[PDB]
Amino acid sequence: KTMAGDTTITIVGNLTADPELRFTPSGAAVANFTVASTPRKDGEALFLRCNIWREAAENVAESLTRGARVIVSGRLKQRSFEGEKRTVIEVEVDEIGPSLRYATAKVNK
Amino acid sequence: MAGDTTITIVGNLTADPELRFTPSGAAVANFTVASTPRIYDRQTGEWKDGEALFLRCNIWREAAENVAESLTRGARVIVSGRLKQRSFETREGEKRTVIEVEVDEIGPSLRYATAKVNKA
Amino acid sequence: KTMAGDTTITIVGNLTADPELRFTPSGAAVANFTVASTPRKDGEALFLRCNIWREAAENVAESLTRGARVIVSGRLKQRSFEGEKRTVIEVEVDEIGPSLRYATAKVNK
Amino acid sequence: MAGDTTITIVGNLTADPELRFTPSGAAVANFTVASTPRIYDRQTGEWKDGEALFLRCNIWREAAENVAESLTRGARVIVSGRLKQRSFETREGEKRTVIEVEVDEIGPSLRYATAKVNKA
Repeated sequence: KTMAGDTTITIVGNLTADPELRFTPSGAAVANFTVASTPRKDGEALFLRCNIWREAAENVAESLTRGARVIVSGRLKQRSFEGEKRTVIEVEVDEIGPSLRYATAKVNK
Repeated sequence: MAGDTTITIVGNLTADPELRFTPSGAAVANFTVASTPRIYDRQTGEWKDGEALFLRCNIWREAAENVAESLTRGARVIVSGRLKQRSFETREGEKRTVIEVEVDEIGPSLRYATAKVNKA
Repeated sequence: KTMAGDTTITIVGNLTADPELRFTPSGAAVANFTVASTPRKDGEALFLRCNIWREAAENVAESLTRGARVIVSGRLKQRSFEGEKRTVIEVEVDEIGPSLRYATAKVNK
Repeated sequence: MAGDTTITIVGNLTADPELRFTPSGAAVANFTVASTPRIYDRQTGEWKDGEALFLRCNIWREAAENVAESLTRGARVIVSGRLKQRSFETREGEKRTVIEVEVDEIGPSLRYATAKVNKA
């Protein structure tokens, strides 16, 4: 079994940069990216750092680039960093796709 | 609006999205997302496929066209939208109500696929 | 383990009626109620039938009455009923509480 | 607004909500929800307590007063709101950003408790 009583969210916004793909010592892929979601004039931007693993990480790195409008479903995680001792909220991604609101997409596989 | 009930659903399209036009000439696409959950069996110690949930979705205008061009039967999608109840005739003098998703955003999941995004 | 890839939602609205409490042959409590959520003039009402089990069911039946503003977190389930053969969307409740938006509450236990 | 990121969190208050007033005389209450998830261990075949997530929450006006009167340290709550980023001074010339929940609705969970609702 996985987990229960975790805190899920869905964020829609734009990648701040190309996803960063790396491999662990074991050859597991991991991709990191930040989703910037701007409410609305425009409001202040929410920046959520995201992590995704394995085959989905490769698919992300192959498919998406800086500025891509994405829809991301995942679970909030806290990482403790740095100053006096601080925590930052990140997103462990369960699913991501490029939004079709202002774009079309050639889907393969 | 305020006080909308939002939902995120992940699953596979049951069929190619059906694209139609309203009297106003507005595009509208309709499709069903089949969400299969996974159940852990304690006994066997293995995950199994649970019972799919089927939600009918409506999307409008340019997004409708984008979906109808991009997505096909069986595509794995991620859908964010709002649950909306509507009632319909049925002929024998009884209204049936249905709960549908009015889609705000949809995209193909990259869990098992790649996509080439054509930002219009 | 529980489940994964289930479809969760949060609904805020008002109970249409007092919760209905019953006991199964085994003495397990079950409560059923409907949450009516009205968007906005006012929009058209969404009615979601809800189920909750065991001690939380008793707490619900003791605490809440018709018209109560509630916040309900749970998972969508489909039940097949009746006509030709139809399905209805229901909510298997994970947590519920009375909203404090227009009310206060004496909480005990 | 449109394009807000909403969240539902369930957990326990870390302390009594702190109630304060703005220069406008608007009430504001601040509190932290500690959400403990549960982890299934395959090996042992038992659930354990996972690692709590701590989200700082802000609520305003009458709801702030309602919370400050009704809820205490350790209360199990269900919170629906919007994630909001804000930045703050810190003195040594570096701004820190924090992600907080702007609360739309909160209520005490009835999982382990009863409540007597006083609809004002």
